[PDB]
Amino acid sequence: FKVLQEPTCVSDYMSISTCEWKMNGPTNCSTELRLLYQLVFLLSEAHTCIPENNGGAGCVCHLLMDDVVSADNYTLDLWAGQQLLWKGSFKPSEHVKPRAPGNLTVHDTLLLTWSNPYPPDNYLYNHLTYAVNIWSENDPADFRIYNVTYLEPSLRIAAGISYRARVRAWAQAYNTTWSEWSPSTKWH
Amino acid sequence: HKCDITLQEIIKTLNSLTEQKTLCTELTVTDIFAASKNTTEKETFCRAATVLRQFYSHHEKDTRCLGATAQQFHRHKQLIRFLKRLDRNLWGLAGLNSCPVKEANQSTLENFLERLKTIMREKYSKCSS
Repeated sequence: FKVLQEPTCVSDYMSISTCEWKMNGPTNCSTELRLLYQLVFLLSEAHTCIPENNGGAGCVCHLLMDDVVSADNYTLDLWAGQQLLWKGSFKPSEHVKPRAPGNLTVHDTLLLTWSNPYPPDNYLYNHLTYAVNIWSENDPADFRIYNVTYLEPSLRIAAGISYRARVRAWAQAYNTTWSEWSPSTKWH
Repeated sequence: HKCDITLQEIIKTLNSLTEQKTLCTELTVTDIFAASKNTTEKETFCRAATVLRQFYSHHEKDTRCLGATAQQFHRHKQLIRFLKRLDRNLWGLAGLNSCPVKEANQSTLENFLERLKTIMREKYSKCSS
């Protein structure tokens, strides 16, 4: 077939890298295509990702990495049976999209608390900036965004409506995009 | 590129390693810092990466390095994990696919890592002078 949109990937810098592409004409990604990916390092092993569709002409693949560092590079080969359709490379550290914070709950003051999505030893852990979004459930447009630093994943607000809150995060030092929003919670 | 993320990551790991000794950090590795004749900084980084590589490859599965408790087991596990990080970042920094080691001198892994830390400390000081 033909690949209309070359695979573009993003990495959570922990254990998953997601790539997506577009071929011309309907395609069943999971049965027709195989994205092989391998760390460009003497000690490495060729891995096979089995794609899934994101539309009739689109494919998505989730690459699994055991650990990832700055210098790491991956060779990506999109095969269809025995025909190499595209061959390229992907550097996780330059396409970091962080994992989303979770466990967001609400407890004078109002206290919001959530989990850093990375373990202590991940290079991202201490580089995270959180953005907490609050808005009156009962008709938004009236919202606030509070930036919180990496250190403590909580937010004490003082400031009869019911509000909803969500939190996302990014890592400036790694020049990342924003993570997806955490599930949102609410209080009166 | 001075203090790029690759250098920042090496320093972070060097700081996290030194925060946990394992019974096996006493095993000996080749001392490529003896730097007898003249080699460039990249050859050093490359050789260091290569010496670290020989170590986790042979001792990652070494029962003698695991101790007796869960805390010591995870310490060996963490140690092996950080040495791989050190190796790949130093190897990428050197930008070399070949750096044959001929040095005879041996060194304890702890002293080796200590000496690498001094070198990374001087490098680091080069981009925030």
